[PDB]
Amino acid sequence: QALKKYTIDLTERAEQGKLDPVIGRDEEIRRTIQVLQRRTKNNPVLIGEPGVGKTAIVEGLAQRIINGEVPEGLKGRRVLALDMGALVAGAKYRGEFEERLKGVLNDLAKQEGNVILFIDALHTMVGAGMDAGNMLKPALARGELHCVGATTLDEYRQYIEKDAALERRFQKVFVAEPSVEDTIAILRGLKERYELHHHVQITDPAIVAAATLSHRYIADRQLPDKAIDLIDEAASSIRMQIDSPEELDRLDRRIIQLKLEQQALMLDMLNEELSDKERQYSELEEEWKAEKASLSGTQTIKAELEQAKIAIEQARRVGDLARMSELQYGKIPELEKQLEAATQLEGKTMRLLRNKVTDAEIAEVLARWTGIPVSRMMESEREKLLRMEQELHHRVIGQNEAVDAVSNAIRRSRAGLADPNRPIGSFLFLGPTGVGKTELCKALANFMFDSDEAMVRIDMSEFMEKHSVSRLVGAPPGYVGYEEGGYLTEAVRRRPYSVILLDAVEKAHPDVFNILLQVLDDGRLTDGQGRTVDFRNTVVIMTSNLGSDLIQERFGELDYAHMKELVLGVVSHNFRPEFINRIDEVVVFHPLGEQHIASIAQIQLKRLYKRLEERGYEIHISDEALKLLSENGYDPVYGARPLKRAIQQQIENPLAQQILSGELVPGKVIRLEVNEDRIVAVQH
Amino acid sequence: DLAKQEGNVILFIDALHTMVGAGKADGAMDAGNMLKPALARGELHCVGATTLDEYRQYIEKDAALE
Ligand SMILES: Nc1ncnc2c1ncn2[C@@H]1O[C@H](COP(=O)(O)OP(=O)(O)OP(O)(O)=S)[C@@H](O)[C@H]1O
Ligand SMILES: Nc1ncnc2c1ncn2[C@@H]1O[C@H](COP(=O)(O)OP(=O)(O)OP(O)(O)=S)[C@@H](O)[C@H]1O
Repeated sequence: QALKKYTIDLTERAEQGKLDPVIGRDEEIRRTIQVLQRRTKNNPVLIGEPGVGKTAIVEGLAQRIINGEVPEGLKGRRVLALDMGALVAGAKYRGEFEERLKGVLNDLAKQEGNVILFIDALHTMVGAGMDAGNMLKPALARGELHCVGATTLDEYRQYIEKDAALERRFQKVFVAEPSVEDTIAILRGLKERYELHHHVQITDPAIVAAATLSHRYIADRQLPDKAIDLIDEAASSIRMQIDSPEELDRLDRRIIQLKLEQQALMLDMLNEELSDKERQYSELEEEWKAEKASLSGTQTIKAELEQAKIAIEQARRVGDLARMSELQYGKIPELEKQLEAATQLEGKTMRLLRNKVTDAEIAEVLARWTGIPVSRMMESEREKLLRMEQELHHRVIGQNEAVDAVSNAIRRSRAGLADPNRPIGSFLFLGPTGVGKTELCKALANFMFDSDEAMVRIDMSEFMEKHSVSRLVGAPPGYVGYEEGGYLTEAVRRRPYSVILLDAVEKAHPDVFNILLQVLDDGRLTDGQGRTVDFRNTVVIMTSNLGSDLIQERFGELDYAHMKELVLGVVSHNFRPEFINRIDEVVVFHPLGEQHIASIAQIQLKRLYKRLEERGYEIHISDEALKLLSENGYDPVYGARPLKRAIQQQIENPLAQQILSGELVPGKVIRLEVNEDRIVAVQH
Repeated sequence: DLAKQEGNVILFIDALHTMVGAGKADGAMDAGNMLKPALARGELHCVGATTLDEYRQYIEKDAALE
């Protein structure tokens, strides 16, 4: 007829066990059971942030009607979830949709209030072509319909609160978003379910670490949805790593390599080596099959354990006498003890291993969701990270205080000791020009992301007027670029782990520094469209040169800390104490000596050799040429750039002059031997 | 016809940004309100292929399918 075609039951799917065990939520289940049992305004709608399981509340309502802990007025009801899909999908002719909706309402009236209708996404139903606003409002008025709604907080503002005559036939059953602890409980029930499904065993410290790390690092979505996502995705990872091994991959590639080599050689010895490696391959393959058979038997017996539990729940509802004692005291202790025998057998035989989900796989799925390096240290990465100063002294020579403070900050983030209310670090680099602020920050991005300018580099010398804050926040509502956010918040909400480099910060008007007060205090920055962005995982590096005369005047015969004190007073004269209180540590650079410039000359000549060698020419140098480049490139007030433009002149002008001249032959060695006063190439 | 395959078919939508609001008219279901149930229960194995700025424009304007 009508209530068979277009509606989907929940009480059948709560009876055949197809729905999930819904834990918690007894306050909101009780409030929905209240709102259903009134005389007017009888229809509730569930309104909450998207993800907290409004549909899960109604599925749990069906499970409590079946289990019968409801009051007597709703015992024996039927919950029919409504499908707009088929209803709209059949109506080719005019009025057929209203005919079908009228037929469904007549059969609802004929079922005489015994049916609780569940329309999820009610804002979809409100527009259907009168259509559905003017047709259910009779049954929404006279209390003969017991519709239950479920909608987002967003679409309840638009598609319902537009019209008050449809708005006040409903109730804001405001589903709260659960805290950490209720998320833990929900994950325990669904641990039971997903261990049935993905053939695994979820350790309970992985549940509490999944709850905490889902609350801390993902900030897009809403609990308890993200925690079930991390648990289910890590269980998927473990099922995949079981399903594949890698040792047999090495052995198969080795035996096919030696097989091709032996077939090419047909001294031998490789028949013997191939036979030994194929015996090793067959033994490991049989061990692989034995472990797969063991896990197969264990998960089939656990599935039979759950089928016994569903059958004993059938016996708890129905009430058979000997079936209760039979199922319980026969099936449960023997199956649980040979389950534990199979579990310790897998603890004996899993070598080749992992069939359980600890915290580490949760951390790996979290580090591949967002990008924050949460995971435990594989030893390539840990020895990579202990050599952090050794990784930065190949693109920054000198400047040890900087590399110390920076490497300290990165190490404090990767261990765990960081403060989750701040970014990792927030450095205010000072010092006169051409000593390596900007290349230190590019050295960080080259370490961390394996690319030089793969980082969010904001030029703070565009913000010389007050109205250009809005380039980085974005546009307030009802203006031009409101559809397109900022530049800072968008490119961080994409990739939460980056290095935001504020280029030469002292030029801007002080308002952008007020924006930075928000950022460096609490990692949040509400952009144009009214949403926060989690900056708790970046390294907001800000450069400057506010103490050039002071540092170039007194870095001699003054230690590091007192220099920091005196330049700290100078920056206090240029900034408000709000902003420089927020800073992690102002580190101070210093102008370069002669040997530092010699090393910089060596580095720049290395990249010049790189350029001309990928061109195809090969160049050696005399040490006297390097000494002339060191002596001409030295001056304090302009930093390490007179070295680069002296190199530019005294090599790149005559050398490019002669390479374009058709003179210098490819392949031969271009020797940069000095003249009496200059540097020139020769060819022999 | 994907339910009659029993999880055998990986459905590939290209331009997932397009799908939100495909058919919105006077009497419509918007094509996101017919895949929100089927995607909600995991019965469909859809694979999305969208841009990044099309993702800011089209899907995150609609959190229930985000
Ligand atoms: N308290 C809970 N107990 C058990 N499972 C829950 C709970 N909260 C959420 N879930 C699970 O979360 C998943 C989706 O929950 P839903 O409430 O259906 O999401 P939703 O409310 O439909 O969000 P939208 O905006 O409607 S898509 C299902 O797997 C539920 O079982
Ligand atoms: N300590 C250094 N080690 C290596 N290269 C350096 C060093 N200092 C400067 N350079 C070179 O000089 C350029 C970087 O100069 P920077 O010091 O970054 O200028 P800056 O730090 O922004 O100071 P200002 O604000 O520009 S005056 C690049 O070409 C580098 O190769």
